[PDB]
Amino acid sequence: ARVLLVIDEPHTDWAKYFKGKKIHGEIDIKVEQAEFSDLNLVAHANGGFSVDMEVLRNGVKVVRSLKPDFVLIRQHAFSMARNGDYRSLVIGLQYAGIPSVNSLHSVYNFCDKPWVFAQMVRLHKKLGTEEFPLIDQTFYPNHKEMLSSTTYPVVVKMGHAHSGMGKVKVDNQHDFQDIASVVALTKTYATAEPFIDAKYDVRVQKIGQNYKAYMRTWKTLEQIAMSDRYKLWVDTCSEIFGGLDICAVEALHGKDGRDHIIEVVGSSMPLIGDHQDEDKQLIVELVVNKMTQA
Amino acid sequence: AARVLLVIDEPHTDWAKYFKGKKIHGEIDIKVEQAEFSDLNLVAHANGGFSVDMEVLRNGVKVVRSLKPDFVLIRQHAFSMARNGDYRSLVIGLQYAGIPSVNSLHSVYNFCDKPWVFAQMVRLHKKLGTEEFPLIDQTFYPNHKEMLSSTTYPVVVKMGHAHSGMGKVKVDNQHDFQDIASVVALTKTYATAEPFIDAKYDVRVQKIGQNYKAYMRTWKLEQIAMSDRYKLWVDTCSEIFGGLDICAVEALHGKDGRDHIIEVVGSSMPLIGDHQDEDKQLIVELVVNKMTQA
Amino acid sequence: ARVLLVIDEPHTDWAKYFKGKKIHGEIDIKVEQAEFSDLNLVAHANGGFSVDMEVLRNGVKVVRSLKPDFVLIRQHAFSMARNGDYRSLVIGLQYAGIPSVNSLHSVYNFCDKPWVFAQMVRLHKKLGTEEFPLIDQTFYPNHKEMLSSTTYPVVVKMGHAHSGMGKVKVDNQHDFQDIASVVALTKTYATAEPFIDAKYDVRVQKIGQNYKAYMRTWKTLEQIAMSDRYKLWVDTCSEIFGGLDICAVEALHGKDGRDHIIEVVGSSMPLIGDHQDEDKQLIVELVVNKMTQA
Amino acid sequence: AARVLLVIDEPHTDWAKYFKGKKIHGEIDIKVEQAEFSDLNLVAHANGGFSVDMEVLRNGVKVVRSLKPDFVLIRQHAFSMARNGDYRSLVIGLQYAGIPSVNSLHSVYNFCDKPWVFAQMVRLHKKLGTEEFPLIDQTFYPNHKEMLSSTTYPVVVKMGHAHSGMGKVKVDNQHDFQDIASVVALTKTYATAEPFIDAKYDVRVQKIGQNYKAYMRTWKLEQIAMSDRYKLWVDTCSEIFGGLDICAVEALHGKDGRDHIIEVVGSSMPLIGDHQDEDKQLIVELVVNKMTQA
Ligand SMILES: Nc1ncnc2c1ncn2[C@@H]1O[C@H](COP(=O)(O)OP(=O)(O)OP(=O)(O)O)[C@@H](O)[C@H]1O
Ligand SMILES: Nc1ncnc2c1ncn2[C@@H]1O[C@H](COP(=O)(O)OP(=O)(O)OP(=O)(O)O)[C@@H](O)[C@H]1O
Ligand SMILES: Nc1ncnc2c1ncn2[C@@H]1O[C@H](COP(=O)(O)OP(=O)(O)OP(=O)(O)O)[C@@H](O)[C@H]1O
Ligand SMILES: Nc1ncnc2c1ncn2[C@@H]1O[C@H](COP(=O)(O)OP(=O)(O)OP(=O)(O)O)[C@@H](O)[C@H]1O
Ligand SMILES: [Ca+2]
Ligand SMILES: [Ca+2]
Ligand SMILES: [Ca+2]
Ligand SMILES: [Ca+2]
Repeated sequence: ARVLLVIDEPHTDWAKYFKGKKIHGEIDIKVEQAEFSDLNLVAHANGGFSVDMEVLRNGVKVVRSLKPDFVLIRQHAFSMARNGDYRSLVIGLQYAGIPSVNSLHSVYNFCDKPWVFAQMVRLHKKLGTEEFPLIDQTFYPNHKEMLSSTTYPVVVKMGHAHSGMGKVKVDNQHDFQDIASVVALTKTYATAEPFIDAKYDVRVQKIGQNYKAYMRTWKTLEQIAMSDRYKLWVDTCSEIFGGLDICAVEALHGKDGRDHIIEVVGSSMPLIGDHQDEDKQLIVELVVNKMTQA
Repeated sequence: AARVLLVIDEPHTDWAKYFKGKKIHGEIDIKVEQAEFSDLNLVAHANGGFSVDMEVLRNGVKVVRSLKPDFVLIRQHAFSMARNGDYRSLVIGLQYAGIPSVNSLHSVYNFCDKPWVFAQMVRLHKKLGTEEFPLIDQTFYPNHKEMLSSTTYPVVVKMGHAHSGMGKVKVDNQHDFQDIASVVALTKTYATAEPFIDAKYDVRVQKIGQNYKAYMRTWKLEQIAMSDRYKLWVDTCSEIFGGLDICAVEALHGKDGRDHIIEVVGSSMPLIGDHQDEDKQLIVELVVNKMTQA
Repeated sequence: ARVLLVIDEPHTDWAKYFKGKKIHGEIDIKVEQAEFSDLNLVAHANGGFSVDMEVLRNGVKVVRSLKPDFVLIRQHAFSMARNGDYRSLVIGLQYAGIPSVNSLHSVYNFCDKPWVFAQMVRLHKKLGTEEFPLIDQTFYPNHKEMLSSTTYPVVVKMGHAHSGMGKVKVDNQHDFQDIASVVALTKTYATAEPFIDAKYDVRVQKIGQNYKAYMRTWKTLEQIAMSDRYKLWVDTCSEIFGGLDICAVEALHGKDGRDHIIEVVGSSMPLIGDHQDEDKQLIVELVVNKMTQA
Repeated sequence: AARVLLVIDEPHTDWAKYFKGKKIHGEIDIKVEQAEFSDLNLVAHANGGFSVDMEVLRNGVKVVRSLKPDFVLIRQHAFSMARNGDYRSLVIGLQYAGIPSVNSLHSVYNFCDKPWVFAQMVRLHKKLGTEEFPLIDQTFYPNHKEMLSSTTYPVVVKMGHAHSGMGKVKVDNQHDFQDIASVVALTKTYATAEPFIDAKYDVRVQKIGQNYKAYMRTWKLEQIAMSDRYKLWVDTCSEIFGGLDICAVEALHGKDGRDHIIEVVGSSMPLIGDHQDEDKQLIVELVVNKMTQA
């Protein structure tokens, strides 16, 4: 039986979602699940390797080792918040040669938001604003370059973090200077972009060959029909770093009728709307299909 | 043989000139070496041996001068959470070597966490009461997780340990407070929140040895007469951590007539007003007296 | 009833050890226990404050808040190992004005081993080697000063860590250089001291007015009679940073008959030998006595 | 108008002199700006605008020169875990700005974690086999907790990501391995362990564009003829991360006749031997050709 390690929080019972799924209608799939914080590993160039997972057995913490044949990463591999760095585990998994969704290569390169955004910048130069309306954004390697903004208000996004973390709205120059000094204390990079007075925002997702668009109506659901414009946004983004099996594009719709793409997320993208259960099943088949190629 | 005094301060002030002619016991001369924390390193041995190394430029080449200070005057901040502002190990090394200092190395070390210093002031307020020691209301958060709200707005949030306005922001409402806490998380350190004071002017009461002065500066200059009120503020504060030879107390004077003590500063306090020259001579006198005792 | 917060691992049931103890034979003591990693807090200058403890209730993680009237710290407040920094909690407790054993002031100043060692260096200059045989040791603020050792082998101790962590034996110059480069990666201070070929080592402890000496026979019990020589070692060390209620002195006995004091530990000192249960009871009375003064 | 080339390298080499006279399409001139990572900063905008700022000394004052490179040649390491050796955000910024480079910014970024690079070599060994690609046996540890033992001694432990011998130690036995792991914990990063090779000599096979050279250096120099064996090592490695215009493979030759590939280097590879001058001209040629394509 093939062993699948799924790195996600306990809320979703992936074992139950993969129950009965087989590779070539004959080989069974054993699902192992845990969060990055409860994992460790050792990998050898000769191919030998082990993944150690801390779990609870009869009220006591124990370590059980496994050897995944495949991995599904649903959690962020990196966050500049304390204790949120698991890049070394991603490196170890690649070192062990274990296949993954999304690919370990893409997961590693997704560990710096501005690095991913740089990929969108290139796509925007290539496609033009009409087809790919990337929001204006400025990147500062560190606080020394954060002197001013030519327009206000702007949204400052500090380092690499998720779920609203490290993000603030700045209304004037004096406050921008105060915020830049806070960036100094984070000792990392930051970006600034025009604040969009949004009527609503839109997220276009792509799991395998399945698409869905959702309208979400400052720091914040109804589904909407896919359009070829939306399809292009996510299709082109899904091509970076060798290809993203699970990804989505976030855009803000201004009260002036303009769209502004502000981010592309990877295999850790949250499932939203009234069809989350369906999305999990779609993820299962994609994983199953990917595992079949081995 | 002359007694060597190391002054840690920027070059602007020529302490050698100010100490020129000064003698210990009217016979022993004083040799003045001066450098900034960034130009220093050292090695100390439990047996008493040590060397304070000063990096200097010679014939366009980086060379090192080895000194054995008999005493040290510290005029720069020993710590800042901004990149490369950490000189705590030098303070540790100077104490390891047993070198006497102004202010004391013990107090300098304990002054490296603003809230730790504020904690002493909290104790003094509990003891003396509001009328005599009007300490501003303040809240300490070990980390961003406890920053949920503020009973009153606007507030001034001060992040970690930093100087010259760095990491200090004015928050006007609850939602903004939340966004600011999401950024505190990127600093990975503590923070405090205190009521924003609509000040009419702020006052700073300084004490150098036995010389007192008071200055009035009217959101981030006139000398005024000392009062027994002011004298009590600085006399009380000057006693913490075994005693501060040089220190000052900063208080904001609200428009409703209330005073709010917001900070106590050590030997790094900047010299201000039309008596800076006199203050420097006063420091010279204080140090020579401290040096005489050894 | 007075609330006592004991910060220690779960192995010891402090509630059971404090069961029945009363202040003035009438006031009861409610014992709360948890580790630094499961705690957080908020403190206000006006005296208001809360300590939040994460615990498990029916298999789920919950937060219950308390307001300790006193604290007993049996765990290290700082370790440079990942996620081992709880200095901000110690700062918060002092900010809230909560009494402790050992004192919060001493616990804070014990967060840098070389800073504590500097205190022993001063005691050695004062008492002399015959009475206080402090081991030779060299302090490096950073790796740039770690060039060589005049004798080998030596023991290199990196940064601030416990239970053998960060400590290695270096036999020659080339290896010393390799180790110094490792120090560069820790980006912190380090010390080097002669390697003692020890017949055995000795630890002299002092809990309140109770003393005990233990012989422990490279990186490693039988009790031994207190002597006035041993008593002097711990008595003098127990006086630093305003006084240590719980502390011990570690010394190595060379095969050449010389003793070498290498460290002084605080209220987190481990209980050893066949009288640990007794030591816990002695700790209880000291705490009870200390609490009675409030 | 001339095309601007920014060379990131130490001053020792005068790339302006080597590029002097070179022209793109025989008509367009090349302007050479040169600086070290430590002297650079930048700001990049999604709209294409950007500025690479070079700090320089003018009339004894620190001033900034703003440049807009059309291409960049990177000859220095972009990352080191030693204090202030982190220039990853500059690499991110140069890509954000869309500036073409040698080696590619993508490969430079992915080369910032030695084991991540080694993981690619692991893959190549699995594919080509030992006879053609003799990759040394190596073990990857995400952190110190998994470092428990080594099947064979002595071993060479390499900590985190650093250069010029930094963080690399030779361990001769099990107990020492444990002590070394206790220090890895202070580095708070990953480490690898590989068999110590009792080498007779080591070889480095380099590839600059289409020019190959091989050098023999006989525990931490003669040119030899290229072989199809050597050509295959560097040709294979030169293909990772989309292709390496400049790279080299380091292999240790054991006394038992076995070869052990221990490392692949990128555009920062030092120039060695009696053909350094020629190698520089070869790099000039390679860059001019890459610049011609734009
Ligand atoms: N330029 C902007 N103008 C207006 N609102 C913005 C802007 N950027 C972000 N926001 C708001 O802030 C929210 C959070 O920001 P964003 O989506 O960039 O970060 P995040 O959700 O923390 O990122 P991650 O996907 O890593 O979790 C957005 O969903 C949106 O409501
Ligand atoms: N609660 C407050 N209300 C209004 N203004 C404040 C308040 N706290 C600080 N300020 C203003 O900010 C200025 C600087 O803040 P503060 O003195 O606390 O820090 P700092 O100057 O950065 O510290 P340091 O003295 O270390 O350099 C004060 O002089 C005052 O003008
Ligand atoms: N100079 C030395 N010579 C020989 N052995 C030494 C020396 N220093 C330490 N050791 C050995 O290493 C052990 C651990 O070192 P040490 O006691 O200094 O650190 P630790 O126990 O990690 O400190 P902590 O008390 O913070 O837990 C000692 O108990 C002793 O066996
Ligand atoms: N397994 C090994 N056995 C014996 N010697 C080794 C081994 N690994 C490395 N060395 C020696 O150490 C030298 C330097 O190590 P290595 O090239 O791995 O790192 P480095 O030079 O620090 O890295 P970089 O190339 O980034 O600067 C090698 O040239 C070789 O002489
Ligand atoms: Ca988002
Ligand atoms: Ca101030
Ligand atoms: Ca010890
Ligand atoms: Ca090398």
